[PDB]
Amino acid sequence: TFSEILNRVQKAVDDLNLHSYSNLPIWVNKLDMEIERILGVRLQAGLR
Amino acid sequence: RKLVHDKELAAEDEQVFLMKQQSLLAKQ
Amino acid sequence: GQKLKQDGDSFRMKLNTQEIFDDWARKVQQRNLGVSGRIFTI
Repeated sequence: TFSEILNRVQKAVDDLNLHSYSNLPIWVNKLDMEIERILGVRLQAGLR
Repeated sequence: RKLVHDKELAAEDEQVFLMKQQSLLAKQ
Repeated sequence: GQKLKQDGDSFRMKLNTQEIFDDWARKVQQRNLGVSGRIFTI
């Protein structure tokens, strides 16, 4: 399910990168940090 | 030699661009 | 028909529209509108 939602945002960022917007490393770096934060708290509660 | 990351090209705010064009009109 | 001619004549001179046009043209001479300038204004 986690692989499904990351494949959804993978095809979403492919749709972003087809449309050629500015500042994609900054924005998808922030969002990769956000998914890393959410996966950290999910792994924390899962190890609990 | 990594991907040395580019500087974030920022959209200028409407107040700072309007004070810039206020300075441009006031210099005209 | 004396009274109809009198009252419709009074209503006819009430229905002259010359003063509205002359006050309108007076207002646009008092405005004196000019197009020209910088096409953005801040």
